[PDB]
Amino acid sequence: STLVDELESSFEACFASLVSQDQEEIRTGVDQCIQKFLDIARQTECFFLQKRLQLSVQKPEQVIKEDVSELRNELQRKDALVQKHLTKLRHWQQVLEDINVQ
Amino acid sequence: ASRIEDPQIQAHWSNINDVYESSVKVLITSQGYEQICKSIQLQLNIGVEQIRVVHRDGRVITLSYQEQELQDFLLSQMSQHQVHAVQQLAKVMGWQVLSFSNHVGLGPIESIGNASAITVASPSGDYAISVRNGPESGSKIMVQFPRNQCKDLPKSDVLQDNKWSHLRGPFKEVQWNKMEGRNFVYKMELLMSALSPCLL
Amino acid sequence: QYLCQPLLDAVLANIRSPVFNHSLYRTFVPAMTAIHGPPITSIPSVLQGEVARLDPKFLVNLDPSHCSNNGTVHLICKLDDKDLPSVPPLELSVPADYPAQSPLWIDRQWQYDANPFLQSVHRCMTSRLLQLPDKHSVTALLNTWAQSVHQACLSA
Amino acid sequence: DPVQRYKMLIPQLKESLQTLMKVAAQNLIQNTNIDNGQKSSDGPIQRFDKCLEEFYALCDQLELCLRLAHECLSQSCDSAKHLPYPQYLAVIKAQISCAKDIHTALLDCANKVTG
Amino acid sequence: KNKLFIKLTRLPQYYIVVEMLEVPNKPTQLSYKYYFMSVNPAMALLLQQFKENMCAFNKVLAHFVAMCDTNMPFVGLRLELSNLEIPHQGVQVEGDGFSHAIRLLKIPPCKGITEETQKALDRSLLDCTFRLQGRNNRTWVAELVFANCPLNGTSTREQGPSRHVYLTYENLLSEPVGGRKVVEMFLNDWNSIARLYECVLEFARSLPDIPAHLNIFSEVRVYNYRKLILCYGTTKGSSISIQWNSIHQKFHISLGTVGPNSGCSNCHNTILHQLQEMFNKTPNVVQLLQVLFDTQAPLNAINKLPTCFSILPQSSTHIRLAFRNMYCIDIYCRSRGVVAIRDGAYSLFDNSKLVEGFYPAPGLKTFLNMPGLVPGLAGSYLCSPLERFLG
Amino acid sequence: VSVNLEAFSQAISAIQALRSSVSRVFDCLKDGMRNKETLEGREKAFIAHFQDNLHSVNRDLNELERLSNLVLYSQLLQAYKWSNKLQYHAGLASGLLNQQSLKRSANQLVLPPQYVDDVISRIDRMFPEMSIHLSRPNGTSAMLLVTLGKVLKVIVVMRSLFIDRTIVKGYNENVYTEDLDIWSKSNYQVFQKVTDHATTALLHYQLPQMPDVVVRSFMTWLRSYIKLFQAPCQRCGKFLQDGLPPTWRDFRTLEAFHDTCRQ
Amino acid sequence: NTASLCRIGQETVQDIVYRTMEIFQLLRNMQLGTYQDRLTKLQDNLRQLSVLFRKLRLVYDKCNENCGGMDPIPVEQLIPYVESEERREIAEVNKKLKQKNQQLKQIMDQLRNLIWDINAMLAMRN
Repeated sequence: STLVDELESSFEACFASLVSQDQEEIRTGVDQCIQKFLDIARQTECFFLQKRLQLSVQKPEQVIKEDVSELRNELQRKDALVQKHLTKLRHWQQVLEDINVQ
Repeated sequence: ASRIEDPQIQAHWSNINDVYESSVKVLITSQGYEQICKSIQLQLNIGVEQIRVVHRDGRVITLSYQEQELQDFLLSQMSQHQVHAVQQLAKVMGWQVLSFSNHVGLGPIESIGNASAITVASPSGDYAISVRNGPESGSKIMVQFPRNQCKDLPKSDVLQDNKWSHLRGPFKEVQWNKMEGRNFVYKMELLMSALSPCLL
Repeated sequence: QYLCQPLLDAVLANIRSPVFNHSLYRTFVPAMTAIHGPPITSIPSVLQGEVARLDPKFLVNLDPSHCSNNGTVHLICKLDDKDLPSVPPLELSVPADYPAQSPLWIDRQWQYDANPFLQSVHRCMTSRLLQLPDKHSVTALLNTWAQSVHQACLSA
Repeated sequence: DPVQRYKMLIPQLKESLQTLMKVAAQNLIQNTNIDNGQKSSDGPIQRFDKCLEEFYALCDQLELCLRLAHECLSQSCDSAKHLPYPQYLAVIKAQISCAKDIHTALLDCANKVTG
Repeated sequence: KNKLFIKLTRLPQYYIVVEMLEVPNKPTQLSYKYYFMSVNPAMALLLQQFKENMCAFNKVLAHFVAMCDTNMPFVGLRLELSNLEIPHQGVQVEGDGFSHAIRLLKIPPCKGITEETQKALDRSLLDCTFRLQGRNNRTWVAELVFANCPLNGTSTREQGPSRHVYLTYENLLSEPVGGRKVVEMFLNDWNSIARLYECVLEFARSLPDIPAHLNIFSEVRVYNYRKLILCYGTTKGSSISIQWNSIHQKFHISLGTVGPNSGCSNCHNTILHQLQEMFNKTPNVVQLLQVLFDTQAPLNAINKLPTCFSILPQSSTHIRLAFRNMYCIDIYCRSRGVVAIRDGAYSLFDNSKLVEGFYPAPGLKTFLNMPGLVPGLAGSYLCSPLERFLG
Repeated sequence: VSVNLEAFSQAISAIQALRSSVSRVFDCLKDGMRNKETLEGREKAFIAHFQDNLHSVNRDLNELERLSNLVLYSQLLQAYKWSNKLQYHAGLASGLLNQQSLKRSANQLVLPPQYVDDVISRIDRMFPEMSIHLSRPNGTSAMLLVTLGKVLKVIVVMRSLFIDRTIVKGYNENVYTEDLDIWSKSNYQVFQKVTDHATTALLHYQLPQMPDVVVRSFMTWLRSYIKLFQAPCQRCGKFLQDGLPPTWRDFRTLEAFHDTCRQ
Repeated sequence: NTASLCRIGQETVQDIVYRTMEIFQLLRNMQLGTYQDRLTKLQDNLRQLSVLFRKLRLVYDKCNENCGGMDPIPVEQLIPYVESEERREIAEVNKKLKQKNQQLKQIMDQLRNLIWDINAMLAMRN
């Protein structure tokens, strides 16, 4: 029931030992809470991946919009990088033109 | 880098070189899973006549000035990184790795590189996947459906109980073509989610 | 040995006395229960598994034709593979107490004759049974049958 | 003193075990002789119960001594691990109190966010 | 005299011999013959030849080398399984083409386990497939698949009647991949699984008839066939774990706190040894739940005392509390929520003081809160809380 | 001292064991013999269990004798205990959670030279056997000469607070000491294999963001090469082929290994 | 739209565990000025973590309430076994990025040649 609630409860339980009012006890406790949190996190990831697979196999247009946006962002990033490189190149060109003199 | 685009390729040439030596840092990642897919990395030493390769697994190989040798070696390394990607994905997903062989010897005699092999099981028992990639013949994935689920296996009268009708059975193959995602790891993750609990 | 011996000697004296426990019981009931307190608050399964874990090439079944259900378990399985097959029945008699008395294949040469391919598969599979180790399993016979058929294919 | 007491009780504990084993053997032999047909003297006998309680009493005294020594040693090592002395204890208690405030803050926030 | 010796570094003593011969018709070609040699002043043992199946890769050579390196580790495991009278199927090609596996049929039943539990286990073991994995190819994994699980857990383990447990073994660097220690550890884990299946079967049989307080007090959480994690408490916070340690041949219980309401500990860590011995003498879990439900309430009060007061753990339900060095008191917990307190230093026999001595001056305070040392009882778990600070 | 604390903790368990073992001998005797399906079996079972119980009492008593030879205010102690508890708990939790990380991608250099110098000096402070000489002959890219005893002379080539190339050389060999011999070989096959293994360790120890623990682990792994020519193959004898003991030291396990043997 | 909200939900659940790991590391590094910095860092981490809970919750509600018309096919019935203007925009963007990548490859080749030349000259000058 609302795996979000169960993962919240496990994240609370991982803190339920220190936040309260020898080594083996804390050892086994952290083992249990951490492994439970990891399992339920991997399960929520599996649910999200199933939803993605269904939406992609039945509605393959939003993925195309995502590819378009990603390609445009990549092009903008490349343009910005080449602009910065050109600025540095012009700076170093002026610096080298200053030297070499007598 | 331009021709082969599926797994990845990367190169970071060193800052200081010499007149009789140089060095690069080759990395073969995946498109989306950069973090987990960091198992194969190379450090080439381009000498005057020989190229020395130092793999991350402690394997040193002295190549030649010939161009093909390097191409075939990089293709075999990509083929191995392909199965290492499935291994590292089955770790994060929690798919128990049943078997893993870096150089398998069963099957068709393969090309320049030896074939790789992995077989993982679903966390909830019944389902299981197997992957065999190679430089010449690769992407041979087949899912292991459970018995009493295909309904096409010939029954036997020797089986007189219903307890034996739960084992993973008919070994159905899956077409890697006409699939979703974009990278081998995307399709592997989508197939793993398809064979998941479907809690929705 | 040390510090315990007379107790040892005492109990080693008094085994096979019929009244024994009671004497123990009596002298040991009160103090303990005072101190610690009150008391406390058809077909064998191995063959079925071997069948369940076969390769889908085989379709093993029981044998109601010959005299059975008194001695061993007789099986006519099949050969269902893309490679062409040797005569399918290969009747196998798995005796009781499976982890011993390795099963024997009841030979049927008349069907394997009248054909060169069948004679070759018979010869090679028989030789491969000769080279098989002692106490072989059913899966071993099935696999050597398949590989012998394949050898006959590749030879001719 | 704690190590010395542990040394003092160990010979007594060996003696108490010897008597408890010997008394048990005498009692079992007399009870078997009465239960089967075998004449035996009434004698002093010595009760098994009294010996078994004595052994337990010595065991508690030893455990109490060791538990105190272990607690005292653990406290001393921790004290060493953590100019005027009053200001010294003041800054120690201040650090401990601020750590406790951090504890309470993290606890209340992680418990109010969910559950 | 023109031959190459390709030694296998992972599995030693095995040498491939590749000899080259001149072909008569073509003076510009060669023929390769591959032999499988083995060594024990080196002494050869046997020789066999495989003869069936850019141009400088010699595909068949690498293929044969990989095939040998992948197959030979299984031969030692097969020999070790045959030497210990363990009926096992031969090395078979798995359904997914490329593989090797050794599926066991029957295990040696057990030592020290009842016959009916042995039958219940042998009728539930579906498969014992062994497989090889790991870098250098020296890790083994056995996947046991049991059916008809006795009792489920709170986790998502209530699926179809097929529970899959994976047991991994990695032998040392020496003691080559096929050895005795792997199957020995496997048999040890199987024995522990059987000795735990004893208790799980007892608990599954006793589940229909429960005193109706332990049912709400305790709940089963996970069952991985090698550990039993029961959880008890009013808010289901505390947890006890059952496991059989084959090294010591005794049950090992581990206590923890998993729940968003509890003290600073499981509150039962002061009676851990007596509970260990109690479960070791009589392996029954319902008695454990009962004694835990009976002793938790007094323990929650006896744990909060200032640590002056010293807690000496005696036998179960007999926790002892002592003063700095001259006073004592015995805590006798019983069913129906009652605790009987005693004078302490007093002796249950002839009136002489113990080593601690110093007869408690009062003792009538305990009377109004609930010679003259016989029995002070009838505290209904509230006196057990107030009388702490009062005394 | 800590050794005394452990001896007391072991002794407390030994007293508990002696009391439990003595109770077991008497408690089992009270139950007495069980049927066992056979006359011989029942007699043998009772004798075996009693003898094991009697022996356990002797073993537990012996340990206690042997262990004798070896050995506003309360809130402060509460704070100390909670600090120790949080330290242990957070350490275990961080270990267990960074061992298994679910991060799959990043998308959802410039560094001060004095900072690199400080990091190198901090690393040189520990490992007193190793001596690292900082030098910048060519640009901000630093070159480190690391002397390990009379054994090794490693040439690390930093491009940033990052390890790029390593060439170990022998102690008697000349690094030329001046404008640094970055490009050369050791002329001995053992040191060449050690250079290969050092490049392998570099490719292995690669943390994504933090550039300090990588150098820490590299220096720690190099320090393991101080027992070279003196330690076994833990699978092989001292000279497996003729390369020395361990051209290889396992990462996560500073054990010697021959490259020909494995790892 | 929904297929991107699902990727957002994926990245949120992939990042929450990393945030908890960073919180654990911060509590571990907290041994007894700097205390104020550690406290405010922990508080900011907790606030961003609660914000991540809210975000993952809302995207969960969104993907659950969406349930588009095209979902009658259950899972395992979708995997393929053996036995318009958007595409034009994709092709145009592909051609553009291909040209830009060829130009960037030329630039990288020139830069590598420059660096190799400078290194060789500054090495041989000695």
